[PDB]
Amino acid sequence: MEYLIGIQGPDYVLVASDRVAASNIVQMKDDHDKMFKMSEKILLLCVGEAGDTVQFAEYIQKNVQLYKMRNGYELSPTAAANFTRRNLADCLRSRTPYHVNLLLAGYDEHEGPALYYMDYLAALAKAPFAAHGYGAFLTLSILDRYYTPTISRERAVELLRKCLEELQKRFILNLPTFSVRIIDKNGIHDLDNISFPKQ
Amino acid sequence: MEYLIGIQGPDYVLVASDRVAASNIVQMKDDHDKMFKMSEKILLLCVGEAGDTVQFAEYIQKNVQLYKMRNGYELSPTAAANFTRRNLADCLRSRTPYHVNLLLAGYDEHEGPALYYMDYLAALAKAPFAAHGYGAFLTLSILDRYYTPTISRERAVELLRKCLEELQKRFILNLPTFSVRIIDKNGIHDLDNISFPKQ
Amino acid sequence: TTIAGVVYKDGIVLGADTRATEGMVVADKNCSKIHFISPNIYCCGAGTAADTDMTTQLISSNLELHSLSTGRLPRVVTANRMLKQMLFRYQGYIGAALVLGGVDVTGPHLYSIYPHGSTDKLPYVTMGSGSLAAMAVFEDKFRPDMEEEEAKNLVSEAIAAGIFNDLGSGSNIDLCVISKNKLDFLRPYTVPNKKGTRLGRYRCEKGTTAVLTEKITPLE
Amino acid sequence: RFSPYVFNGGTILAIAGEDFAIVASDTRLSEGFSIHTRDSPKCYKLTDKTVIGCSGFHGDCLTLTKIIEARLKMYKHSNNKAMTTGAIAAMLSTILYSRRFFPYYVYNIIGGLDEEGKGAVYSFDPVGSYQRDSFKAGGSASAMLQPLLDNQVGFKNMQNVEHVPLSLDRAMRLVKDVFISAAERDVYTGDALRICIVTKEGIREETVSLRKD
Amino acid sequence: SIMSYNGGAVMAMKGKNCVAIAADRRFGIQAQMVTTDFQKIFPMGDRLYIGLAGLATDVQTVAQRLKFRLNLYELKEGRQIKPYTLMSMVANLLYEKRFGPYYTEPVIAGLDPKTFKPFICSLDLIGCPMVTDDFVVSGTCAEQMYGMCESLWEPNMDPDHLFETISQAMLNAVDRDAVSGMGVIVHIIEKDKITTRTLKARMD
Amino acid sequence: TTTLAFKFRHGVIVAADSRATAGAYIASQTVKKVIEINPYLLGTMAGGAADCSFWERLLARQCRIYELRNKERISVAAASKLLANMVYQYKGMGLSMGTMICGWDKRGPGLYYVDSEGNRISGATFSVGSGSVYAYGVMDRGYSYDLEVEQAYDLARRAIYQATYRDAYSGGAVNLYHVREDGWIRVSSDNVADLHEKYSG
Amino acid sequence: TTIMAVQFDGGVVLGADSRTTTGSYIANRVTDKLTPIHDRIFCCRSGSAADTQAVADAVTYQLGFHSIELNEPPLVHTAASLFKEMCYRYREDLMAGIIIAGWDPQEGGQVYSVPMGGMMVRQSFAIGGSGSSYIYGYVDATYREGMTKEECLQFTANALALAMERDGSSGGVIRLAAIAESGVERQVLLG
Amino acid sequence: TTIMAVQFDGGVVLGADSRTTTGSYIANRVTDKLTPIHDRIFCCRSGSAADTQAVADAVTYQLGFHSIELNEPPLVHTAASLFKEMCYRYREDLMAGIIIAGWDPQEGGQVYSVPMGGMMVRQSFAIGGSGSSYIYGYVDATYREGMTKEECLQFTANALALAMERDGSSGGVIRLAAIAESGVERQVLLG
Amino acid sequence: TQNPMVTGTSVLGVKFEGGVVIAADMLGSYGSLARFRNISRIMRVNNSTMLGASGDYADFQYLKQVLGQMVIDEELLGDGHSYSPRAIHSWLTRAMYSRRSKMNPLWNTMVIGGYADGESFLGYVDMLGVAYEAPSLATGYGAYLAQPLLREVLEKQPVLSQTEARDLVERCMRVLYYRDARSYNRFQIATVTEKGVEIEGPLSTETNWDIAHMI
Amino acid sequence: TQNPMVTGTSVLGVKFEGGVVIAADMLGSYGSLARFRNISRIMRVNNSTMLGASGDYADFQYLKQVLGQMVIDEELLGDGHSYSPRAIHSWLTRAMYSRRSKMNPLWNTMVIGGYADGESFLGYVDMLGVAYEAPSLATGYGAYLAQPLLREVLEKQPVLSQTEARDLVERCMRVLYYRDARSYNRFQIATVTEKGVEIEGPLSTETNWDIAHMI
Repeated sequence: MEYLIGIQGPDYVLVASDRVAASNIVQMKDDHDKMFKMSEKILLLCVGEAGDTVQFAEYIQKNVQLYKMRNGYELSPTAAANFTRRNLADCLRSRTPYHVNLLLAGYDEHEGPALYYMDYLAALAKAPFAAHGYGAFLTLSILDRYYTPTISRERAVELLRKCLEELQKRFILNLPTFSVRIIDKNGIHDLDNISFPKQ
Repeated sequence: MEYLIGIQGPDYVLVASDRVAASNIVQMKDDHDKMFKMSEKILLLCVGEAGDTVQFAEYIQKNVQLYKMRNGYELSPTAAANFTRRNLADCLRSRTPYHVNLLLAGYDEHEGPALYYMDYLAALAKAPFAAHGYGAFLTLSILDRYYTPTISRERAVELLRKCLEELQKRFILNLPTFSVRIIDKNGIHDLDNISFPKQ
Repeated sequence: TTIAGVVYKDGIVLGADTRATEGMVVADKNCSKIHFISPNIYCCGAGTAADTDMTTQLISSNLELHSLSTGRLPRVVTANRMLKQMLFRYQGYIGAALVLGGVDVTGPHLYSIYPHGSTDKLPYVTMGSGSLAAMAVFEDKFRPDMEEEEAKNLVSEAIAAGIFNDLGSGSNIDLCVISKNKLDFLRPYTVPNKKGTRLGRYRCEKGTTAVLTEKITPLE
Repeated sequence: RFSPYVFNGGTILAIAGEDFAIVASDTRLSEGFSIHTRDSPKCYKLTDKTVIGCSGFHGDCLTLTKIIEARLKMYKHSNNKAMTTGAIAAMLSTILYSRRFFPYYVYNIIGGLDEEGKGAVYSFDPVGSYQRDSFKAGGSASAMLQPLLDNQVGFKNMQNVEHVPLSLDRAMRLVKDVFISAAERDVYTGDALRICIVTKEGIREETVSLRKD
Repeated sequence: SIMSYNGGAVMAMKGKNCVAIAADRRFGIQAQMVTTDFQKIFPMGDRLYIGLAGLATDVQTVAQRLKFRLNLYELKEGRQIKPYTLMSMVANLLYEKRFGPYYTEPVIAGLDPKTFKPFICSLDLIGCPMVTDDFVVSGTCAEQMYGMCESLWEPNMDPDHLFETISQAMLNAVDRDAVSGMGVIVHIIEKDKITTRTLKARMD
Repeated sequence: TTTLAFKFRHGVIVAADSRATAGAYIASQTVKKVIEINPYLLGTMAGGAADCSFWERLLARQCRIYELRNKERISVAAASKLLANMVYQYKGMGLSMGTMICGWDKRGPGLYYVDSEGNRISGATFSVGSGSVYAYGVMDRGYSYDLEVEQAYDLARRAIYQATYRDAYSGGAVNLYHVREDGWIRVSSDNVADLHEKYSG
Repeated sequence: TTIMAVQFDGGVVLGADSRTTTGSYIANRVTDKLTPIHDRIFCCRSGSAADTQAVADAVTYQLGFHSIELNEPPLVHTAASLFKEMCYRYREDLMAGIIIAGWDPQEGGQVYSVPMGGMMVRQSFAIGGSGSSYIYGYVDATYREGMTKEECLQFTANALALAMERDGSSGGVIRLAAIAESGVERQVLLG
Repeated sequence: TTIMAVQFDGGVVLGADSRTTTGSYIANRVTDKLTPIHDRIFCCRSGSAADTQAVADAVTYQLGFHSIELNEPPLVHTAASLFKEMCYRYREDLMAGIIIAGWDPQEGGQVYSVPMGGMMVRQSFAIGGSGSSYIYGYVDATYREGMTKEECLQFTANALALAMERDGSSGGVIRLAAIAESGVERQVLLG
Repeated sequence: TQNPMVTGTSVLGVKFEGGVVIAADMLGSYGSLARFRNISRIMRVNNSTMLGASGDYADFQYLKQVLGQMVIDEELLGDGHSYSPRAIHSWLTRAMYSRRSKMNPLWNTMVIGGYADGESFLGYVDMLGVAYEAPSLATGYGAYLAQPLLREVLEKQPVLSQTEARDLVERCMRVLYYRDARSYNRFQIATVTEKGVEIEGPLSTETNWDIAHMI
Repeated sequence: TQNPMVTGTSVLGVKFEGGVVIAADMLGSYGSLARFRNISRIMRVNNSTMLGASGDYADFQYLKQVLGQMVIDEELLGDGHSYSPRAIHSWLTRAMYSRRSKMNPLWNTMVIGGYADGESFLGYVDMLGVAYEAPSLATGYGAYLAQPLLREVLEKQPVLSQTEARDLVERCMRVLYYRDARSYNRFQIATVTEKGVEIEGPLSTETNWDIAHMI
């Protein structure tokens, strides 16, 4: 129902989500955040049920920080992503299954930037771009059209703005605002918020 | 799902609808019209199923025009509204029930302006204002707050603009454009279209 | 609902009660359950109230059509054949439980009719919800060829056993006595249940209710 | 297949007075379209100042009564005093919620005196929410008694009528009139009327007959 | 249920030489009201009214079908209709839809056209007539209306106290109901005139 | 059932109705739907009577022990989080709970929203209940952060009245609380029929 | 319900219980389970009560009309054919256990069996009803070819009383009937 | 399946068919439906095959262990109690039709009946199985108090053969057994 | 127990002057088949109280096993105490209520008659744990049939002698033979007094069939 | 027909040199009860063709009624023509297919044997209108049991005499007595030749039970 995006660059990862916390007709909150700083180079995006998003993703949030304090150094984005897949699959054939959809964004000092995809059935992937929600259908073929593996970080924002205007046009839900991050060798930088004057 | 509004004045009827013809995720048409000129002083608004809106409302459209050509004069808005209720109730306990929601807007030379409400179970009403769809919940208490039985036609447009901005704010569907009519002693006049620059 | 009938040495005594309920709320405190058919035949109704009313008026209209064309007194076996042939055609959709009784040239005849169309000639029958209570009074105290007041005492005893069971009545025990020549019909035969008096003051004041708008329209 | 619930009927009435409390109930126990007995009161003297009424499923009424009477003794030898009226209503709410996912089919009304000497009536639901009221009527005939007591006790929808507090003698004839009118239209009500009066001098009882049909 | 889709309450009460009838004003879908001027009492000749309650479709439908048959009756015969005759007419109309039934329960109140004798009756949704001598009620909040009428009714009442009794019976019972309210209109008729009053009720 | 809450410059306003029904039958008209947790915290009742009554009383049992062990009041974000974890363990078993948490904190005002489904969100304005959607429009048309104290009292009193008008499951009285920096204060409690003579006149 | 039919050299012997029940409550305590059609042809019915009473009236209407045209006494095989033409046609609508027996001048005693399906077959002896399953082992170990009339009345009296021993759809009283060339002897047995 | 047990003055007489079926297909054509527990106590089983074989092994384990401790021959009523303690406890899980019979030195011949419910009762004669409903009217009109051993072998042979006449869960071959103070005589009857 | 295999039927009981009489039949029917023609459905508890039951008979042998043990367990103490008939009625209700709470009930309906301290006792026990006291009891279809005959005499005459009570039971047991499909014409009568528990033999009824000669 | 009340069982059939032999038993079972021990399940059509059937027997009396009329209706013309055995197989298939299209089928399974113009004929008719020809046919459980015995001999020897065919049917009818729960030890054998239709009497089998003496 809510939207994610995963534009991967040569030395950067461009991610963005929406800011809607609706309840079945009404829109209770229009500045909601779905971005979880796991560490100093790894973010987390979570889309799913009502309680399963907050309970599981904070269980991962307060478990990667334990690795940092105890061993003195930081997880790689690959090992951090492949630990999250372990916890869904172990807690899938039980009385409490977690129904969330994830995508992970991290930068490595030895491997560069990385992106990982996650299903609600705990399937890992390594994608040059990814998305979730009902808006993933209308927007990814635009991103499949103009993608280049060697693309600058300024054209990626312009490609992100092309990706969101068609979601403003032919998608039934409202979705007015979109927060945007960026991850590089320096860390997580917060770009400006994206809003839409419609008419 | 789609929206109607029924602001009644002392000598005018202010009606407006939306212009969306969506298909389950996508929005196929953004200039759709739901306004049916039954005669020179009677409009018709129709909200319902896929085929039941066009098939039934044109059956009423090409049956009031028969009364005009055959008798030389025009139906009153009361008799025209109380004929539409006859056709749902007769065709309700059958194999083909029509599932539409209506509201009728007419002006009379002897009775002045009039508004009628219609359920999908063929229940008539005489209302000072009415609405339909899921947006009828969020907007009518605003219209219940500021309504005056002696209100000018200029304040009614301003009250209509107050009524639609909260539907832009806390309603999950998009609904960007809204066509507006007005009916007086001269006939049906077409006011300007209403659109929304969101941010 | 508790209806019953019996055949004594000269005729037939019928009995019923005076309550119709909707859900578990008493709708009526005085309802007539003994219906006219002919000047010698009566019929008690049980089951769905509107199904028994519209059925007992149609067949009574046909026998008035039949006997006036014939020119003589009707037969109870004719009303038996009309009811069980009609109710079989509706496949038990019309819920009607009837007790048919009357005196012909051949004598008294008592029947019991089920809503699928099965009929039984019996000397004593009970139908209704409290038919289980009234039947135990019969089998304990029935003997063949009773007298007039002996048979009237048995029916009013048997109906009262169902009244002090649930779905009883705001009791007005009804009796219809059919003999060879004399015909009786008694609505207030026994009132065992009384409503207590009201011990409170409920003085409604002339003006203790606010009125928004009045309107006067004379007549002639 | 086996079903664990059945409805038994009953009607319970309570009125909080200025310095008294009146608890009334019928003694008819029924099931379906049969009468088990005509002598089964719903009043239960818990303490010398608190009477509880229990309607609904009768098997849970016999169980829940004996659980409360056990915990009255468990309070006393642990605290060297008896429970108050408000303490029982706080204890009963935890007992009713303790079987939240297999609930008691019991409607409860507690009436009695507080520590100031005034009337107090607590009404309940089968899951355990409560509030203090002035008068409640629970049971099968609950809808037939609440609008009339709003007119007479609460003085609702009345014009130009002073608010005199209800005396003891006027409250007795209001209880005796509502059960006569309720036994006419309801089938789960009749055969007697047990009335318990809780004052500062003890608990009185009184029995008024009704129609027996 | 289907009866609980729009709500409603219709009460009639017999007096000494007069008869009264009252109903609510709220029109609405299951939890959302629409308007407060929905007519539920319809005049069928002078000194004889009818009240309808139930599904709002069949209220407006049966009141037009009964008016269709009444005007054809009052032209083949120069007389007006007797109150017993209308009860047999309505019971015929409901029983024709035996298995497709209308969802309403009519209440008929009126006087005799020759004498002053009042008449009250009510019917089921398939046409079971039921005449009484004190009161008849119909609608969703039926059980609250029995609790008020069994305690307040007196046998021989002037039109002053009869109005005050049916006022307190309607206000205290409908305020206990959730899906009924928003105003109560009361008709009180007699041999000489017809009086219509509206009451000051809770608008919540 | 209709509750609402909004925060502004001078604290938080809490308002609710008092009608509790049972199917189509009104049980009472004097139900106190705003549960007084502490002298510095307030909680609401929206959906389920005993479910909102038990777990907030269990939360008030927990916040007092936190004050004794640490010699300091609990924060507003702490109490809303403890309530969210207790309800989440019974997810899917059939609870109903849509309460709100109000109170002053060291960070200033505090307003969180807790569901039985597991939604814990902050915000500035909220409206919970069956007739909640009738209250969003009339509140947001008059809402501002820089409203006066007497102006904010009339806005919430108006918004409950318009909700009880259209909804059938809402009525009774209109309660009104005010959360100040030191603690909450009861403002008033007005009947709907008294407001009808005031507003329509 | 238990019905019984045994032919012998002269004619046939019929027999049945009464006990018309519903659920576990006896509605009718004494019942004519055997019904005259013609002066020499009876039938004993089983299954639904309202279904079998409607069929037995129509067959009596059709066969009674048919014999007046021919000016001849009807055949027992003719009467058993008419029940077949209604039960097979209106199947999935009726539950009838009709057994047809009677004397005929052309052929003597005959017994036919029409079960709930709609087939027709001639038998020497025939059982039927709900309680007939309990005496199936007794009725074939006791039957013997070449009985007299008084043996068959003794045979069906002991045969019914074992099904009428306690079984909840059976008991009550024994109604017997003997059809021969001379007349029809009907009697009620108790004690 | 049809099982049979009749006591007499000396001891008891058992008997059963074989025909273990499934659907409408015979899986086992000849079958030991009667099972030794002790030297003097047999049981004949009915119901589910896998359920009754598991119970009969456990009772033989428990009763066989119990008599060695007492250094006494066990009682027949003791063995019938052990089937009751398992069938009543593990009801809604088993479908067993156990009939226990055998000679005992203290009491002589005894016959007990444990149906699918779990109750226990002593009887003079006992039937059981699916085909037992067809001979219930024959077995009580033929039984007579004070039979010899050779009459009871004649009695159960005719009684089983009527249930084994054609009925689809029964037939095959007759296995008989006579238990007395002297020994156990088992024989197979055909033709 | 989810499916009652072998069931009983109606059990009667009524007080009189210094004792309680209880009667029931001797039938072990399985559905419509009457499989067991000779069983006892009345249990004699030690000297004052007494039990008859309906419903499933395999469950009745279980309660016959447990109640038989508890009476022996007190008599071996020899402390001059015994179970009152009201104490058996208290224990049996808690046994049935705790059994239905596990959703595995006992398919029974039980009538307890007792006489102690010069006082009669007559108690009812339901499957669902519903229990009360009454001067006359009837289970099954007997609550529809014999129960109006019981309450009719007890309102016109509140107390009864032993011969008036015993004659009244045989009238009600005669009635249940006519219209209960699971009845049986061989029953036994049990009676407590100050002398102790006494159970009569397999008595029979006397029927009338003179209406069979009518049409 | 939605519920078959009284059903039959397996019917066999095999060709030989100048004729077709068909055998079936004489049982009228109702579920598990064998209610009718003496019925005929083979119908002799006029002189060359011949019919045996399985499934519901009340439906078989209907087709016995209709086919009996059509043969009489042609013989009264006397134009020197008759129905071939293939023409009966054509008509009967269209009767069954048109009946299932109304969702009210005839619960039968029919085997048609005929001999005309020096040629044998053996046809199968299903309830669902499935029809074919075969040198050997078997219905019901016989298609699982006797059918492997039929195809084994016909592949090792394609043609058979009359005595070889008749002896082979009695072996297969012996087998079905051992393991079909609806079998019956009294059957009849029908055979067409150039001489016409001939039906033998109620023959029986000869069983072996020597493995019963083993453990």
